[PDB]
Amino acid sequence: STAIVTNVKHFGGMGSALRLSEAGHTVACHDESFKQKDELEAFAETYPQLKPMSEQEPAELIEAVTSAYGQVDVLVSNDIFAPEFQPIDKYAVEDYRGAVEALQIRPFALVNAVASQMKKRKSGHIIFITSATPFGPWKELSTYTSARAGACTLANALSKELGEYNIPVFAIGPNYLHSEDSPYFYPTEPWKTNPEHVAHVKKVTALQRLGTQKELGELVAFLASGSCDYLTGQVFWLAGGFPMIERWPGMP
Amino acid sequence: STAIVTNVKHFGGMGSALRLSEAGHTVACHDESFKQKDELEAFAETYPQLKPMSEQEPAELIEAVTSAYGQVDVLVSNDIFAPEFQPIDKYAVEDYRGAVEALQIRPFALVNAVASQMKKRKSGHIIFITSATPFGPWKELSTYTSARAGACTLANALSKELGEYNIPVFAIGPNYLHSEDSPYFYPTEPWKTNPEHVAHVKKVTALQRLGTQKELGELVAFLASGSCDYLTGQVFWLAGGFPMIERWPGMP
Amino acid sequence: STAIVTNVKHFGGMGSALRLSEAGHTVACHDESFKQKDELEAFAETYPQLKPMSEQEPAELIEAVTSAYGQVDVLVSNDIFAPEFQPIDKYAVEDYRGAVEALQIRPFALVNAVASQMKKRKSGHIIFITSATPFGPWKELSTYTSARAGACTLANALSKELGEYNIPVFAIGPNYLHSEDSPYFYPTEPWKTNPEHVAHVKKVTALQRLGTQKELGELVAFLASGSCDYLTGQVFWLAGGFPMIERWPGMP
Amino acid sequence: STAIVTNVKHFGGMGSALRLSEAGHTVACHDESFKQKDELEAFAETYPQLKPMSEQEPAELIEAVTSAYGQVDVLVSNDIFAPEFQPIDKYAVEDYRGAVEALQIRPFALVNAVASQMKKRKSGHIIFITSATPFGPWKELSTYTSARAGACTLANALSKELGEYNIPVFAIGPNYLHSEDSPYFYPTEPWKTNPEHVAHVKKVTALQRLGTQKELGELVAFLASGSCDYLTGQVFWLAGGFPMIERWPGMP
Ligand SMILES: c1ccc([C@@H]2CO2)cc1
Ligand SMILES: c1ccc([C@@H]2CO2)cc1
Ligand SMILES: c1ccc([C@@H]2CO2)cc1
Ligand SMILES: c1ccc([C@@H]2CO2)cc1
Ligand SMILES: [Cl-]
Ligand SMILES: [Cl-]
Ligand SMILES: [Cl-]
Ligand SMILES: [Cl-]
Repeated sequence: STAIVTNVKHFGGMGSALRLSEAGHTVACHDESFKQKDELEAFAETYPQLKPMSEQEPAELIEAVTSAYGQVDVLVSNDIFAPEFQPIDKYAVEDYRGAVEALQIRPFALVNAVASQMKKRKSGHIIFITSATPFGPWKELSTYTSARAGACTLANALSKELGEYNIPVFAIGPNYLHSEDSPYFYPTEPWKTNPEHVAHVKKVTALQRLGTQKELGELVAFLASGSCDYLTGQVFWLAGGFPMIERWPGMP
Repeated sequence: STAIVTNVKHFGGMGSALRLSEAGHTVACHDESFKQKDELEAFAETYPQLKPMSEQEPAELIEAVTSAYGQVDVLVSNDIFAPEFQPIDKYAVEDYRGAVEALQIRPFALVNAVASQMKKRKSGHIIFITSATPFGPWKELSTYTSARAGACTLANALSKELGEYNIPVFAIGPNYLHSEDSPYFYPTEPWKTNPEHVAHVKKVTALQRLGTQKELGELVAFLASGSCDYLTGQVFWLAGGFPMIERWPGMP
Repeated sequence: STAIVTNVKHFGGMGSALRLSEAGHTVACHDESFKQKDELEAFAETYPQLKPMSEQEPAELIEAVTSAYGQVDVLVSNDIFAPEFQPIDKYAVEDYRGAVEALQIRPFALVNAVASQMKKRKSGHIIFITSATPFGPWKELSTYTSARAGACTLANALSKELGEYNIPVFAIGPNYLHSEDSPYFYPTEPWKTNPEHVAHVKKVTALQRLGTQKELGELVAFLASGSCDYLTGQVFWLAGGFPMIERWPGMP
Repeated sequence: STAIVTNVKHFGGMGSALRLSEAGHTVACHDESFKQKDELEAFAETYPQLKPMSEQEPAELIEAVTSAYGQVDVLVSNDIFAPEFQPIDKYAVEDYRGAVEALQIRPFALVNAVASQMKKRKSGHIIFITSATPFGPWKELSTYTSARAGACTLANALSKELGEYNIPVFAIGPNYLHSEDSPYFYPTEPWKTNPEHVAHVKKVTALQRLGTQKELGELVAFLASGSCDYLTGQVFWLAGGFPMIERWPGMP
């Protein structure tokens, strides 16, 4: 079928797009860099199996894909945002508006555009790549963290109205997901090379390692395959058992 | 100590103000209607034990109460919004921004304004009046429900950084809370008068009744008293057992 | 690899066994009816791709499958119990012990038996089939519901220590899962035939239908494939959107 | 009114009994040591405001108090158990049966005995002192941790059926609660004296300190006062913001 994967170059985009592609889906890909013809084409050249789009806005995109490839059957809103860690009083109120717009508004807009067609054919799948930070908050990241929670809940609420139209909605909240070259949010350097970061990951996750893109993709391809729609409304914590709680003094 | 209760005429406003005032607090009150001196003075006249302020913006309000009454020890962000129920595709993206602006950005702006003074004294209490809908989502209220979840998570995330300064932070998510003459969100008419509504409330809640403003007020006063700061980060579901799940055919 | 599916004739048993077998696994199956050679051989004859065992106790079973098929890589603790709905005061304390013995002690006994061999190879997968009732409790089913919550938490707690040995642990809490000829817990009669029951299911679930054994089987096979071990600790709610919350009077 | 507080000498018993007493309640107290006349009397001597009972079993106790003081209006099942930290394969299946019996069966039995009288007068309050470990599991404590979760869920499920009879049920799950002289589970020595333990607590809780008995008591007296019954079914995490998640390398 036809699927859309946003910000394909960062976070969980590549594992998603690629695995969905492997699963024989037509995968239209969105990303900021697809504004410049050089970047888009460089992309379509390197990945002949992915269909990169230039459209940037939600509605514009949905339409581009609907026309170009018939319709949108799967939506993987892979949302990102570059947050600053800061005491609440040191943030600017616009620093929160940025986070909310990038992590909550964007996916809402996306579902607000493709929603009618899926409901009309009574079929489709919706997936949000959010974050596992709401499950175990770090201090001084209130903006990013709270916005992610809104997205998780958005997904669950939507599963309630779209179930009637046979449309599953899921939220996958990762943490410590190897983003490889992308800086969102766990690039090979330093997470896989610098001893300190390697030891941190080792300590805070139960599996003692970063999550791989293939694992994320396998989940997305599985959910979008229609093999287990009864899971609609589920928030998946892709965080290798994180967080590992520190134990009492004297314990290994 | 000095407390601030926003949108005092609606939602949890009166219960919070009155019970906080009966506890001994100096309660500065905010509300949109107070932009008019006629309203502010009428309110002031009916409630001599409350201090209605005309300030509307976060920074201005905190500063105004800090001047008049020395400081702000307790902040009760009684946030409200009038959402429409609607299929995700029938909403306008602006209908989500609006909801997020009033239910998330607003409480964030207020804490972002009072946070520094509390951290300096290393004392204070922050309480968000959110909603219990995230716990049991209804279909077609995706903007208002997810916005509330952002607020709850904001409170918990904030509890992590402010705890170092001995500042508790809580979220009280109500549902079926009698708002008396206020339309936010369960006014006496028709919730305590109309048989259809009375029946509904009787079915969906365990205690089979609306919550009272006195219960919400007691909880707010208790949390801000310092009797139990160890609860910091807690999300309180004030909904009398809601949601009661419908049982199998043949059962009473 | 070798998998063990308990109580294979009931609950999630068949879906798990069949789909696990279609994936390539050697599926040793347990069941109470297999204490009788007549039953074990009849089952063996109908399902030549399944390996029905007669062992009943945890230690004996793990040992028996370890001998016959080399080892145990995947454990699917498909636990069942026939609880009565009743006011807490109408239950007998023994009615809780019984429930806890079959829904908690049993899965614990099994993992306690296979844990060492998996930790030595540093490979394996543990999956508990629990229940989604903890998420949306019904009144008068306090023994069965709380026992299931113990099972879920057991799975997550176990995911923390076993992750170091590269052993994922999951819990799949189903609800409204078609159990076909099995009485545990939604048999074809009357759940797919009686209009009263068909209506109920249509109201309380988002997808408005029973879950299928194929969906539960797909999920079990996916989790045990190694495609996404980073999900370790996850509690999967397999209930098609349940619980759908009853809306305000006047709404459709 | 008349209230019962079990294991009054350990965990949250003293803060509960005493504060309830201060609140002008007749407080019958249970404890193992109240088997020997020497211990009971020593207790009744030291605390003339508390009424210690010798009865040990649930039913025997409820009856003793009902007769002696008219009826039981408040039940505070303060449950304890001395667990061993151990890899799952190193536990004995009876080590789990112990935990379950002490942490799940006991409170169930207690509510199973006093339940009918509360439902008949359509009034009463039920409180479980459980544990916050299910919210943030440590590795190798699967027994204690999973059983606590069962108790938390028991409480929530009971809130559903007893709400109809106007009986609130709550669960208070502490962690790092100063148990003073009692070894259950954070005695002054070493938690308040040995630098290592003091630094641990400082690190894993947001408030950076143990929770006090007075805080626990204030909550119990507040819930049992009938000031906020609309909170029925709530699980209160009394853990000063625990757990504090470890942040990225380089961060303070
Ligand atoms: C900062 C940004 C993003 C994360 C992971 C995806 O949530 C963690 C810290
Ligand atoms: C609509 C708006 C608000 C509510 C209660 C407070 O959350 C319910 C329906
Ligand atoms: C009774 C027993 C079991 C269920 C489903 C599996 O949890 C529902 C009612
Ligand atoms: C062991 C036993 C009890 C605890 C606290 C109360 O839960 C922690 C470790
Ligand atoms: Cl991540
Ligand atoms: Cl409300
Ligand atoms: Cl089921
Ligand atoms: Cl504790």
